[PDB]
Amino acid sequence: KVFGRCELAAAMKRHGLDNYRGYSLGNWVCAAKFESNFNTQATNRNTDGSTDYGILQINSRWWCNDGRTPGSRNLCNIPCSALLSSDITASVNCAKKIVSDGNGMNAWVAWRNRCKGTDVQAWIRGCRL
Ligand SMILES: [Cl-]
Ligand SMILES: [Cl-]
Ligand SMILES: [Cl-]
Ligand SMILES: [Cl-]
Ligand SMILES: [Cl-]
Ligand SMILES: [Cl-]
Ligand SMILES: [Cl-]
Ligand SMILES: [Cl-]
Ligand SMILES: [Cl-]
Ligand SMILES: [Cl-]
Ligand SMILES: [Cl-]
Ligand SMILES: [Cl-]
Ligand SMILES: [N+]
Ligand SMILES: [N+]
Ligand code: NA
Ligand code: NA
Ligand code: NA
Ligand code: NA
Ligand code: NA
Repeated sequence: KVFGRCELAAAMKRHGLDNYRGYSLGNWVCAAKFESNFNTQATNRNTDGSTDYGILQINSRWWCNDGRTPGSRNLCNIPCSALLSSDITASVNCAKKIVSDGNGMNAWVAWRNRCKGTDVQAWIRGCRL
């Protein structure tokens, strides 16, 4: 599924991501924009052989099982495919774990490089939330 911007904002809020660990909703929408362009089915292979899955490009090195990332963990206790669903529940639950791991949203390199410090409220501006 390719979400609309306000549609994704609403779904993220529904699932308790808004202000989670102090990160406003626009931070999360911005991260999703640059990780996946709001496409739940996005996948990307990393140099290390891990793969990133879903709207927040959650990595199989630590967070999910895909059966083909040697030496990896599955700390969200989910198949990586669950992260591609039109329903964002599994991505949101796993993101909450990731952002609580110590480095906040810096876990998402694209957030650090493209969202951090910017006017992230623009990503939710206009939305009925
Ligand atoms: Cl929109
Ligand atoms: Cl957009
Ligand atoms: Cl915001
Ligand atoms: Cl894996
Ligand atoms: Cl694996
Ligand atoms: Cl393969
Ligand atoms: Cl493996
Ligand atoms: Cl594990
Ligand atoms: Cl699995
Ligand atoms: Cl959803
Ligand atoms: Cl933080
Ligand atoms: Cl940018
Ligand atoms: N919010
Ligand atoms: N990785
Ligand atoms: Na689509
Ligand atoms: Na992989
Ligand atoms: Na894994
Ligand atoms: Na894969
Ligand atoms: Na999901």
